[PDB]
Amino acid sequence: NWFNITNWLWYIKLFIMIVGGLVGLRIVFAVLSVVNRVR
Amino acid sequence: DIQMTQSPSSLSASVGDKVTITCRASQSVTKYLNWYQFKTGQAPRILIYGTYTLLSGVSPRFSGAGSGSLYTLTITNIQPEDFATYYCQQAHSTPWTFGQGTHVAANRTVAAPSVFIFPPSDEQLKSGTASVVCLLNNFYPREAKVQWKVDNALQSGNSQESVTEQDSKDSTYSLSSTLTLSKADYEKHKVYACEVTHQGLSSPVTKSFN
Amino acid sequence: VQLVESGPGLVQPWGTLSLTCRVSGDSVSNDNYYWAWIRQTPGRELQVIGTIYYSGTTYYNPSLRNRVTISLDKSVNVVSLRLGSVSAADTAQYYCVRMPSHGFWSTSFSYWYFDLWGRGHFVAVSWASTKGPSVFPLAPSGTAALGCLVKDYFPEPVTVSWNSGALTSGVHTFPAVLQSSGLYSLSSVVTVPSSSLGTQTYICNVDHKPSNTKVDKKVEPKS
Ligand SMILES: *[C@@H]1O[C@H](CO)[C@@H](O)[C@H](O)[C@H]1NC(C)=O
Ligand SMILES: C[N+](C)(C)CCOP(=O)(O)O
Ligand SMILES: C[N+](C)(C)CCOP(=O)(O)O
Repeated sequence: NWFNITNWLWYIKLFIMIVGGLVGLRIVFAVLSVVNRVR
Repeated sequence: DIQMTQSPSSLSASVGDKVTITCRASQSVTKYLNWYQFKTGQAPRILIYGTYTLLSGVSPRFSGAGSGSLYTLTITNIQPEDFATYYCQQAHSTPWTFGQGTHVAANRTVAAPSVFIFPPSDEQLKSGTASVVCLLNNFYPREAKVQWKVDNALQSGNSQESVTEQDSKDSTYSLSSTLTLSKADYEKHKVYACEVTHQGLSSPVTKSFN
Repeated sequence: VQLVESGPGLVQPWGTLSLTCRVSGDSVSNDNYYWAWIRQTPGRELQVIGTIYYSGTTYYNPSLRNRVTISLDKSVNVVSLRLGSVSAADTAQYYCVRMPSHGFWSTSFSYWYFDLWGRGHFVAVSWASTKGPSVFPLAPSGTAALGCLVKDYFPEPVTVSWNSGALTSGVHTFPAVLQSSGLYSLSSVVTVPSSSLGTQTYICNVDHKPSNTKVDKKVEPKS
């Protein structure tokens, strides 16, 4: 099943985009690396 | 599988009328709803995808709306090339399903049929059977009664009828009643007559040969 | 740009029904499209048979997965459908169809719709064998009507034209009817001005490709 997958993936795409322009992306990498450090 | 049902099953509209076709689902289809147009001569043709989005070359007279389990296609200013049958389809689930279809036919002023009768061909009488044709040309509405009478005796069962699709420009129907008989029985009788009743006729009209 | 479906008209029960769709616009290995088969039963229900991607991935309608196969041939740019253990219930118009594959960043992502359809190809499933039609004149006796009776043929369809395409206005070619005998029959009729009967010859051209029958019958005023 895939065609059915796209109906959740659209919402994931929306999520990504809103945190796309709103938290720059460099910020995302930076906080990603912050989380990683805690490991 | 998601159940799809359109309403109404059949409708008629005058050129210019606004026409709405409703598509209801047993579940919610979250806007994954497409509309397609079917005409008898040509290849099927999509007009809307995802509830609202019109495709290029589709007239903006068409417009879509809806949500949840309830969607609606709307024809703004219906024109001759729009009379056709329309289907809705869901893209939400794994097995895509269509509606059952809404056929949009024309309403127009009553037009009485022209009645003709055709006797059987010599060649076919040689072959051993006989077909007699009654033709009802260019009438509206679709409903018409065709009675066969042989030597004043009323017939039934031995005849079949067929009806054309509505004419692209005329907006009217035509109907053929073919009466098929063994050469024996056809030779028995003398006077073959075809009686026609239709809304636009005052008295039934009969055409006959010997 | 063009989608031409073809295959047999008539298939025996418990046979295999194989169709081919020739794609005349772009390659089937274009990674922007899926392809699909959709069929309409004479009861007007539309069914998705299955889809296939240039990459090889297929989806099949659950009710047919046990017995259906779709595949594309990039070398000749065709897409094929095979349907096995076929019954009468598989008699339908079979459309070959294109389906946009919108990638993740398209404005129109996850919207799955059938955006281009071929003309269809009809397949009857019956034990009966082919049978060419008999063509009989329907002779005329303000405006007169005349025609051709196309009787006793199997399977659908037959096509009737008038004056090799030249006469188009006023023609009415009827849907076929299933007689008790189990063969089909129809009529095709034209209305012309009566003043023209004694001067203009009127030929009807009937074609029945399932039996490779072609017949040209001229219709003269009755005697
Ligand atoms: C066509 O138009 C008239 C106008 O009143 C209407 O009464 C009639 O119901 C319409 N015919 C059909 C089949 O709907
Ligand atoms: C599925 N969909 C994303 C196309 C529409 C659902 O989201 P929404 O338009 O109601 O916000
Ligand atoms: C419908 N559309 C493709 C034009 C826009 C889709 O965006 P959305 O309705 O999912 O937010």
